Amino acid sequence: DGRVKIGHYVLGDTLGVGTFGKVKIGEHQLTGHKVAVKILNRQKIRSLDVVGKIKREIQNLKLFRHPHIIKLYQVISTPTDFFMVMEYVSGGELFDYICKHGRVEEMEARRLFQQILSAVDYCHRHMVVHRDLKPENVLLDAHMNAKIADFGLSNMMSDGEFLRTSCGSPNYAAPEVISGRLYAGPEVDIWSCGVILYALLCGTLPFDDEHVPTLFKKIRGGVFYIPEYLNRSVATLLMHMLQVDPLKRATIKDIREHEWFKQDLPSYLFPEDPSYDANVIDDEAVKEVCEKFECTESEVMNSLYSGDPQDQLAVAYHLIIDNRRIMNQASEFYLASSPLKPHPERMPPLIADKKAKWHLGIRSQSKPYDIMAEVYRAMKQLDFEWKVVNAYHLRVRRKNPVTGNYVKMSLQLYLVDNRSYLLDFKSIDPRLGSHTMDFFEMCASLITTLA
Amino acid sequence: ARPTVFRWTGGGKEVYLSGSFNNWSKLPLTRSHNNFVAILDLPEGEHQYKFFVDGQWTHDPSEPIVTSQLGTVNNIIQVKKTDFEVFDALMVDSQKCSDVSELSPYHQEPYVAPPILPPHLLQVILNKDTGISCDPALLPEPNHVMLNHLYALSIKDGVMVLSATHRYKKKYVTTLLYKPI
Amino acid sequence: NNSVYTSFMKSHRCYDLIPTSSKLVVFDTSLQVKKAFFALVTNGVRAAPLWDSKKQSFVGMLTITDFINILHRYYKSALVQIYELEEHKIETWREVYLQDSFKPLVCISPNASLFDAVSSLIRNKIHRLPVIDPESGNTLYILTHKRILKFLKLFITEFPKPEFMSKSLEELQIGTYANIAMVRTTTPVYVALGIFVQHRVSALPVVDEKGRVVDIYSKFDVINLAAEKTYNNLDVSVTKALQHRSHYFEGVLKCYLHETLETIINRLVEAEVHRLVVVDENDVVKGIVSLSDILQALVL
Ligand SMILES: CS(C)(O)Nc1ccc(-c2ccc(-c3nc4[nH]c(O[C@@H]5CO[C@H]6[C@@H]5OC[C@H]6O)nc4cc3Cl)cc2)cc1
Ligand SMILES: Nc1ncnc2c1ncn2[C@@H]1O[C@H](COP(=O)(O)O)[C@@H](O)[C@H]1O
Ligand SMILES: Nc1ncnc2c1ncn2[C@@H]1O[C@H](COP(=O)(O)O)[C@@H](O)[C@H]1O
Repeated sequence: DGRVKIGHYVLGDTLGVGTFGKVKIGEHQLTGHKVAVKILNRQKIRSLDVVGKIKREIQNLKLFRHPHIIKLYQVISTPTDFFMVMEYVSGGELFDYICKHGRVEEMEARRLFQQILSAVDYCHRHMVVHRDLKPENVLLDAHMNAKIADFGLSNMMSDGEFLRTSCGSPNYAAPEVISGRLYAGPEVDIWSCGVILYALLCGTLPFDDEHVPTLFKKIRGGVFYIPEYLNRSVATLLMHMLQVDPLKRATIKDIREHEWFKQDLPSYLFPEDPSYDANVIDDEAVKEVCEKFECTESEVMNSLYSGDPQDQLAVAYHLIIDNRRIMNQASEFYLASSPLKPHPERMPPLIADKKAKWHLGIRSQSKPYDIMAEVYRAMKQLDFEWKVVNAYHLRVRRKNPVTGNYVKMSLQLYLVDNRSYLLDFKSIDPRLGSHTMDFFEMCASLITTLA
Repeated sequence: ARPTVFRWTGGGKEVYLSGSFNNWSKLPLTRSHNNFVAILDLPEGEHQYKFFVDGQWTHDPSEPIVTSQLGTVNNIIQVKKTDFEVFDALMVDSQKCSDVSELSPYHQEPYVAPPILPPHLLQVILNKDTGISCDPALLPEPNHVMLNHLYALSIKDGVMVLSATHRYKKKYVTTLLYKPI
Repeated sequence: NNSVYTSFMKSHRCYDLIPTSSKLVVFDTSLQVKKAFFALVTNGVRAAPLWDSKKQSFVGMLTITDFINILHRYYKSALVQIYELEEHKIETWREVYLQDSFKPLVCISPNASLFDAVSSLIRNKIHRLPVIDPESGNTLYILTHKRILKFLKLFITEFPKPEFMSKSLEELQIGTYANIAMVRTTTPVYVALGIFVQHRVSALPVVDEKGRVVDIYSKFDVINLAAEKTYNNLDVSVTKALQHRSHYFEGVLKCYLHETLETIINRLVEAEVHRLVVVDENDVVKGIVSLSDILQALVL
């Protein structure tokens, strides 16, 4: 035979090598249908101890169904390797497109950017940050539609957790990423999108230098040149996305509200737009249907993609989405407005005889090792047990004598300013008691016994 | 049905694969830029094989070996049920990493510069005003990063006040506790 | 198509009604009860679940009705301190309060239906129902009639409208039209508190000499005695006690007997108030139509 076959696909040439894995083109032995096959070595995953990372990456791609994210069709497992059969796009990298053309004409740049952002928002809503967004990782189909690829550097956004992994291209990396600081995730993907927008419009990078230390300094500085051919509208958008201070940086909500972004925006791209629910699957609603009935996710999707309109599963699915729309359009009933006729239950302020401010954890001016020695002596006095994660990070435990359950919390020491420190308290995860009450009581007893 | 990869990275001009599965015939392998490969359908169990590189029998170092009564040294492979479904394979693989973790516990023994505080943790949900028109129990949507973290008011009277934002399915509750001390 | 709202109530979980993001104030029962009422004002909340540290469980709720009860029972004169308001812990006030009868914690699961929530509010004659997660044991939210009726109004377009929705208040007989607890313009605050304690009503229409509504003294308005720290003088008229909101008071929300149920529901949901005063041509009180009367009728 001679050819190399996996599934019904004959493997051809390498498309490229990503952050982790080798990508080859695959061609269907009967139809000639083309796929992109990502090969992952089992032994490499074991030796690098990244089994969980790969498991989640596969779980995420199996779940994702966005028109602007490369789709995972199947994964073929063998004794030595995993073969991820994915959607193939013939247009190649957005990178090469920007190089072929000079820069991209405003209308087509806007349209490609809207598609990239749509894909990035969908990731964030599913609690995933890409972390390696760049024109080389944005692929084009035969109709010039954008598709984000390579989730090799991606990570999960976990509750109460920060990311540190300094990863990706330096030209596309946010000031906090190149600085080795802790970051949330979404703001880091927003910065990269700012760089991609600048590249589409200008055909050049906003921060570039052959000498890496100068480049890093240019990024940290945030000074970049906005050409004259770029209108005042798009320039304000660029300036807001490429803010050095992550707290002042544009969010996807800020971008979606921007006049330049709203122009000619197709209605299927974001969840609150008219055509989104008709085209993009709601994974949570599919799960509700599987629960309410007793079916597979595929059984739900099949009645949607090729079923009858009156189908029991499709009816159930659309009723969840219709109800969700009612709720989503009564936004002031579910969330607080930013600072009309006052609400009838608005309380008058408490008269004295001053607005008190909430603060995070507890602060100390003492030396780090002296703060830690004080936490160790207060913990033993309270009969708390612990695990040292590192010098400034402990996992602490205590048994509730009434409910019998163990109570767990994480302690992190942080630097605030010059010799100003902060000790952070974070809950981990009671039926008989309350999990939140247990966390507050453990905290209160440690704060109280601390010097 | 049951694909098995035979890959040679050691280099050479021509590489052949022989084994129990083909009655020790020479199966010619195809090359990419470096790798010589073949994907065969093999049932579960033990399979003996050897590579033939440029007129010579060559040992594969990436796999275990077996020696026959007459001194024939062959590489050996195990084709398990768990190899043909990702999540079974990934579960087996993690177990090997956990087994390795053991070879390399709550206690009360203290340890033998701290990281810069993320600015996100300083965006205090209970310090920001919400606008008079809405229900006073309502709050804005929290950033996932500040969930589970503890906020407090300074001790005033003999009362300690603590709070934290916690997730319940897709909703968020900011609880405040008034506890005398 | 009468059971359309009962079927709706039965199909929806309490979870659906919970805000995406909200604030919940909890009090440990050993807390000084005056500190508890001030904490309600400072946090801008009406009710708080009660946590018993020794038992490791929620044992009840602290509401404005608790404040009405302490004031009425212990106030003696504007010349003397209300010692028990200054001295009692929640724990000790509750021993006194629930000395004669038995009353355990009334709560609901986030997975229980809205039908069960409405049933528990009426059956137990309460206004605040804590939603407690059985898995984590955490209180998530304090459910009310206001919240339930507003959630129901969002979906009234999603179903056929029953014929009773277009029927008048007179035909349907929803509400109270006899023995209406009311106060005069001159009625001392203490007297009004006595009326809340005896009649267990949530608001008193304030009437003139001719019997016409001029204002409304709701239980909510009593928390202003704690906010302004004017609780030690309950001799003051109900008018003087309401003066604080005269600059933003749009007037008394009322309805006529000839008006339809749908109109009344729409008026109540938009106004975000618990009841409307049923009046005649010349503003003379004829009855009360409360959210508890409405939900009882809709989910019957
Ligand atoms: C040129 S023509 C005429 O068109 N014919 C043609 C000839 C040969 C092939 C061909 C197909 C598959 C492989 C292959 N390569 C693997 N590399 C690997 O592991 C490595 C170690 O880790 C790295 C790296 O990979 C994952 C990373 O993580 N496992 C592998 C498995 C296989 Cl099957 C090699 C060549 C295709 C087509
Ligand atoms: N001021 C009042 N006088 C007499 N009955 C009332 C008054 N306010 C409410 N009611 C009735 O008392 C019951 C409980 O109402 P509420 O306390 O408003 O939830 C309902 O049946 C109301 O119609
Ligand atoms: N029918 C009404 N007309 C005008 N104000 C009202 C009415 N019902 C309640 N309020 C006011 O609305 C606030 C909340 O009261 P409640 O409806 O009892 O929760 C209080 O300040 C009441 O005085």
